[PDB]
Amino acid sequence: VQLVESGGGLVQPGGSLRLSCAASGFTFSYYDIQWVRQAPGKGLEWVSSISPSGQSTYYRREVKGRFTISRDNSKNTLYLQMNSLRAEDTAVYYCARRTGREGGWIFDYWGQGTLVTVSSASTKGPSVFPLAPCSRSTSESTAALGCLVKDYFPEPVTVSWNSGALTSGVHTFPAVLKSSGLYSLSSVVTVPSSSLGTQTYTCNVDHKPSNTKVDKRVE
Amino acid sequence: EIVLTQSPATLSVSPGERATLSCRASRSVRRELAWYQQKPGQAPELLIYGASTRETGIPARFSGSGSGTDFTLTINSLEAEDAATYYCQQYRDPPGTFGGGTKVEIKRTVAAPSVFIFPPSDEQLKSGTAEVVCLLNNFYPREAKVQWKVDNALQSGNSQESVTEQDSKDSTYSLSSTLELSKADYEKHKVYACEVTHQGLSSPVTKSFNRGEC
Repeated sequence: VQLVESGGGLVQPGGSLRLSCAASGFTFSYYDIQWVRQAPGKGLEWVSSISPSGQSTYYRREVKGRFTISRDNSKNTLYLQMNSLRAEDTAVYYCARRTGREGGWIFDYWGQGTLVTVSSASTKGPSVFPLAPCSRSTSESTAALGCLVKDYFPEPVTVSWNSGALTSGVHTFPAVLKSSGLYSLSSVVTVPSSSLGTQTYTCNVDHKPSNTKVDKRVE
Repeated sequence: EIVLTQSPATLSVSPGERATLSCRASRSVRRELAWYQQKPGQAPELLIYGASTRETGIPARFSGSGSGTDFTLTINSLEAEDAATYYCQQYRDPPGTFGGGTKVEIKRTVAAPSVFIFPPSDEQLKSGTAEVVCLLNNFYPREAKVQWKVDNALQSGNSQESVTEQDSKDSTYSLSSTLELSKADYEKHKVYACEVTHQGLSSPVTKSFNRGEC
């Protein structure tokens, strides 16, 4: 089953944003489909629901009058128009399928979610700088390299190494929101010290809200 | 309105051992209760429904039990890849409410960190800023002490830390400590050191560089 969410991004308070969820792999028209959200570092809360034909819809008390769920059973797509957005609406929004037995509201499949950031801060692309040691070591067998992804907004950014050909030993740290209202993070990788002069190490940074794409050669 | 309570909200269980998770409902939900697994960066995945019934695809080590108000999710023979937050959900009253979650940590053997220090790149100094980064890689337990020194002067209040989620294969954590300072202050000192204290180390490890050697 596939449920791919999109439309998430930065929106100013009082603003509107429309989310989409695209289904494939199953007969979409027969199942109730849900929006379930997860505030940063918090649990799960059901948000809205929609019957197979679109007749019956249900909303969480704090979103009624602001949010409207809709569906297109020919495109196999679900939507969430969100108006009068507030800071507390900021969350990853998951579209999830409710079982099609008996009934029972069981979310049997979830998409990977789309992040909605309700803030008045302006969009900013990051600066990407290499992280390399001061000098050659001569004694250790493993070396560390990285990239600093500095002063950006909003989340998220994705980092990969060598276009995804290097995943082993990669650690992309959770970003930190500094007192300046901007995010920073590091992505590091450990590789054999013997490969430093033969293999190239490039961090690929993508910041979709600001349409920023940076490939940074490290060392 | 049915509230679900998952207490304790954290468990630390060794590989191969048994983790027992609790979920209590404010009112009886009979056996209309589901269990979900949520690994970091991912969406929840259905493990159990009907309080005791395993979803197709789910390993036999994941079991559910209980009725009415009291439920348990048992994870036998704990694996590294079971590192996740587990949520209970009742569906007695449509569309249901979720519990606050219990994070299961895999209590693997002690692993000392590998420490690396990174001076600011020349391209960062050319941008007008400086910061120095200390990487603590692949360690367990999560607790660690990082102390910065600038020309042997102990620093305080000027560093930010970030910690990864527990690794799904090796069950370790990684930590970055970033010493925050102006480009001007960075150019006014010579030696930058980060000293690491961890239960896997008998004596603290210091990694340092001299600005002029970079």
